[PDB]
Amino acid sequence: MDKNELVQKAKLAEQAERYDDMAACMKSVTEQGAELSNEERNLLSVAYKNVVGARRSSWRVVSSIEQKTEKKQQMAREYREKIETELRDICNDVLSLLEKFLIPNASQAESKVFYLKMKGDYYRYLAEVAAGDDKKGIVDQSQQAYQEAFEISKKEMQPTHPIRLGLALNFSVFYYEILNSPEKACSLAKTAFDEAIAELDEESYKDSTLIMQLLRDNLTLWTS
Amino acid sequence: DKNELVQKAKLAEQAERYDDMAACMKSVTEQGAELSNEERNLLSVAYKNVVGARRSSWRVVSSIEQKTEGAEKKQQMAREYREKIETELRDICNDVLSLLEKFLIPNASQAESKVFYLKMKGDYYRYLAEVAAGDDKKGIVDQSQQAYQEAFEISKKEMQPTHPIRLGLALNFSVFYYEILNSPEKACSLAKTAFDEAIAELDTLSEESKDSTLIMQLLRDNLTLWTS
Repeated sequence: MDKNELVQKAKLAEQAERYDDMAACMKSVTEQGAELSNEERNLLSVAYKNVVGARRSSWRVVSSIEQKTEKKQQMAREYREKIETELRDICNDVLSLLEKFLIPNASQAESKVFYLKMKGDYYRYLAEVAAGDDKKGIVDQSQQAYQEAFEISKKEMQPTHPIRLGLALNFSVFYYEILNSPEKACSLAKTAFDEAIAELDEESYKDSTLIMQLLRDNLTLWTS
Repeated sequence: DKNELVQKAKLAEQAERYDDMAACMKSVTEQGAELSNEERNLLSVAYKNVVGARRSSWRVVSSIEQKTEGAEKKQQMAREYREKIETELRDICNDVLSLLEKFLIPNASQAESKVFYLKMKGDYYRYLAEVAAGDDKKGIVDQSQQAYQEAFEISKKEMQPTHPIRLGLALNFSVFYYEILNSPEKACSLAKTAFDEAIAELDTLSEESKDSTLIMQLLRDNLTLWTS
């Protein structure tokens, strides 16, 4: 199967809302070893976001039910654990694609930042589901991926770039939800918003302004 | 225990993991005891979502296949993906249909249950008809129609016109006539008379069962849609 066939299949899969299929297609495309285009990496990103997202959403419902409770608790525990291993296997899939192919072949700063954010995101999803000794090590890998991406984005992208903004958003969420550092989360979110607002005049600014809206909503929610 | 499987099913439902939910309720059904009303609805909801994901996907890919004139390679791809999805959908329908034949219908000890399961048999043959190849289609359509018809006979004799399962059967059977049999006049008459019969006996509507009035509204929405 050549790359272009796989990418068209991935697009079919997307429209069918069959994201496992979509992920498998873009996994195999990535494994060919050629640097992905903007379109291709966005398809890889959307595919796995939906694949992991389903498990994350399920995990939240079941872990909550486990808290709100008997023999029902052991069942809810075991089901959470089943969902967790699915979730970990997906995260590790993505993370090894990032290490073996995506990050090394990333020829541009934009790309490097995109993939490092992605590395931060997927370690963060592991962090959500980690406990015991492992968690501190998982959280630090997330934070280092984000931090490197954060530095590169500050140096080489404008404040209104959607990838720079998107990074600010996710990194702020990392601080609030994983590190429980509300003040760092807010200051990071506020400066990203403010620096973007100050930028006068964005070429295709629909995505950028959407993230700005999400940044401010987070600020409103976190400030009571 | 049956009870543990049912609690797992409910947990799967909460997680929106419907394949798990379906697997649980399948094995409960396979224990051979008549399902409670709660268990019946869990099975139905489970498979509705399992089969529905494929139906929805099938409709998207089928639409793309027909809307692409130029690219013969893109059509061939869409076709092969349609067929992949079809075999998934057929296996689901066949599992449900075998559960209905082996366990659910023969053990149905009330008219309410038998109509429900017969309607369900009609629905899943209908879903097979949606995706059926020209040759096998006529036979699959007849199995769908016979299931619905028997369900329709029993509901007419045993159930009140305002009963949600009677109304629901009228809705689906009218949809069968319109979409599978291309018989809009039959579809409309079936829908109109079920609506009118419900309206005539509004006094015999029990306090528990909105459901009835929601389905009546759906019936009349189809009438006005199909009349235009």
